[PDB]
Amino acid sequence: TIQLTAQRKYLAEVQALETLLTRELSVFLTEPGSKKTNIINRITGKTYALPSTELLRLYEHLEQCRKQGALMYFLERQGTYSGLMLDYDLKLNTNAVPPLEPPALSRLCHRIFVHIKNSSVLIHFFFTLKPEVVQGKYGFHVLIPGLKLAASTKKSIIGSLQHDATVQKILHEQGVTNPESCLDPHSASVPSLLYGSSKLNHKPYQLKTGFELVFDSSDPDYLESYNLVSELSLTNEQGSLVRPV
Amino acid sequence: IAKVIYAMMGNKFVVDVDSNGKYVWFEFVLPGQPMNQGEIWKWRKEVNPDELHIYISENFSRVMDRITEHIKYHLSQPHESNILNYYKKLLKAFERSKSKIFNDSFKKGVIRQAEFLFRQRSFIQTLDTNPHLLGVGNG
DNA sequence: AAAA
DNA sequence: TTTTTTTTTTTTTTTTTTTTTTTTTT
Repeated sequence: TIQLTAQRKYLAEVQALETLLTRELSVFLTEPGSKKTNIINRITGKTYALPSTELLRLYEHLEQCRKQGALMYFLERQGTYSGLMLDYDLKLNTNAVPPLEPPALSRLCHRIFVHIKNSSVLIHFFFTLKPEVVQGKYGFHVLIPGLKLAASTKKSIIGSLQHDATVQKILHEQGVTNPESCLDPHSASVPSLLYGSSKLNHKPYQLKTGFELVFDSSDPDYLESYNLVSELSLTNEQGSLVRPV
Repeated sequence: IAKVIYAMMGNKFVVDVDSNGKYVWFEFVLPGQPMNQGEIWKWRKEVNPDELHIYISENFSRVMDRITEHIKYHLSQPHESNILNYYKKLLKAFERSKSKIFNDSFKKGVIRQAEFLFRQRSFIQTLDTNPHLLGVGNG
């Protein structure tokens, strides 16, 4: 509103994005009904299908925009291939900060690792989460954009995570009164949002620790240098930090 | 600005001089706008072109914004050391003149100037001449 | 920065 | 008759201009 009018003039990084979309992204207007569109900007509710060059140019500008503030509503739809974009709107009992301790993280890392074992296999853990300061506390979002398994296979993964009780006690270790129902049944089939995109009447999320692990076919049980937005994004198969697992 | 207005809405307005010697404005009524009952698809006499006054300040601003963004785009592209002067003086003068369209006196002057462009001879005396046309409430 |  | 209303009497002026005018040279 009033704030959004300010960034359009005061600063030029948003203005830089405006020039790119008016000329380059303009020709890539895509119908909303079709699923071919990969970019859905909620600033104006428009769907865009961008190729790799148009995507990466869009991604690159996004990080600089976040470093200088501003507000954005850019979203990307969940496609037929993506990483573990599994939102967890954890409705805690109270707004008590549960620390993402590496011991507790390894509990979550290994259990979600266990779930992806009983599926198609031959791992970058992006622990983005809500800035909190709201009733119902934050929404944890682990993302593994390297792999390409965004199909009904993830629905079995969705069911396994939802039916999982091992993660439940780990969330119970965090003081969460909602161990499940945080993972929506359509977590890996509904449009997602690029890291740093502001939400409807809510601030953009932040990433706690963007760590990673390694997976081996024979033995399964094993940051300011990359553009964050593309790295967390699922479509970026040509990613530098991430690789198309 | 009057010429751009005429080229942009030349199909909805017409001006002619009555017997008393004063210019009058006629507006073509289209569905979907506030109006009295029964004058659809008919010319309507207007003492002062209110719709043109609103349209000058409402829709023309989009074209002005397009000009501004065009100047911005040419500013972004690097050509030489002269663009940083020409596409800064021209730009500055442009935002200085941009707010002029919102002034009342400038709008009145633009309307008076456009009175000449929109004038169409042999219109008033040709109104309601042929007896084979009747003005009804639905056309 | 003040005068045209 | 017829008596006077009509004709007259106002009523048509204001919107620019001016002002300012930031800039631009000093």
